[PDB]
Amino acid sequence: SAKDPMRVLKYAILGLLRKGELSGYDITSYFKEELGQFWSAKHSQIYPELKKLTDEGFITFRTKMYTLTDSGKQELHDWLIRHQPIPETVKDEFMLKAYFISSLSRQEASDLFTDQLLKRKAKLSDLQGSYEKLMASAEPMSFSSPDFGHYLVLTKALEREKNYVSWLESILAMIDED
Amino acid sequence: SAKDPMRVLKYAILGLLRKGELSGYDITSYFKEELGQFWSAKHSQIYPELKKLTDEGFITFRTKMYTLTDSGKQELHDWLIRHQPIPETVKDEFMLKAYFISSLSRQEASDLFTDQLLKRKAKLSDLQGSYEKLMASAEPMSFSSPDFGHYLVLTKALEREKNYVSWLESILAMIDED
Repeated sequence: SAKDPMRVLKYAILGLLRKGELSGYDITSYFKEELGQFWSAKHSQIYPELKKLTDEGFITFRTKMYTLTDSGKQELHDWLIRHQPIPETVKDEFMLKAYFISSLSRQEASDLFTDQLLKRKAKLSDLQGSYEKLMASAEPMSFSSPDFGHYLVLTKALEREKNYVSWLESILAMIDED
Repeated sequence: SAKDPMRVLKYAILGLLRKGELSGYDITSYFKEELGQFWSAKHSQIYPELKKLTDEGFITFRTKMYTLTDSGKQELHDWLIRHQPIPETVKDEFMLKAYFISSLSRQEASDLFTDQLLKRKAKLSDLQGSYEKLMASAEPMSFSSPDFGHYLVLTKALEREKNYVSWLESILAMIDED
């Protein structure tokens, strides 16, 4: 039997509650801000999933402020420590174009890759802004910082985008070979 | 109205035919080998999609060996040169775990990240093998090489995995701070 796509939000919700109670507004806000950037939700799915997790006994609410139950804390813990295989490569449509580059002239290839580069540099600039905002905190960064998780997400994103930009630069130099 | 998920294979099929005729066996083989690694197909979808593209006049066959029509070549061209926005970040379940790292002890965090590192180093080794196979060709690599597209896919993958490994190493050193 088919499963509900909204179940993808489960660990994102349980994890959001790991440090204490949040309102539904607080949860939705985390999705619309930091989490939505790497773990997006369809706004329509968040409350339905919250309800499922409540009904399953993973979360409780009072007056609503939601919190993890002992069961929910265990559910989050077991997922965190589980070793999964690494997932299959995510489809990158630009890379499919790159695979078929023989269908483009040198100039068309240069134009395609230049467009991709400018866009990714602009995205990098945005990530750099988010990273500077986080690092504007007083507490220096370390494993023990309450913001370490957020630091992990942002540094991962920054390194990914920097690496993409560097690869594009290298390919543009090949397209523009001496 | 909902669209057919198999349509995701369209440009992969048209592009595979850009250099001349292929059998259905040849196409399926490309999916099961080099393409399937970054542009996977459900084996069940390839022939149905080939049929749709034939019926739409993008591809023709003779006796079957498939080839692009003028329409198909234009369809591929227009897609290649189109500038699209960069897509949203693909969900990386490990990174959601990283975001919630405050729920793990230092040792549990180290164990989680070590597992991910060993797995990604092993994947890197596999990509390195594929890259050496490609580079075992006589023709040196350049924009004009018929294998340039394949080189682009493999180098992109290698750089991505190397960057992931480097980031994991950095985080493990933070978890194991002096």
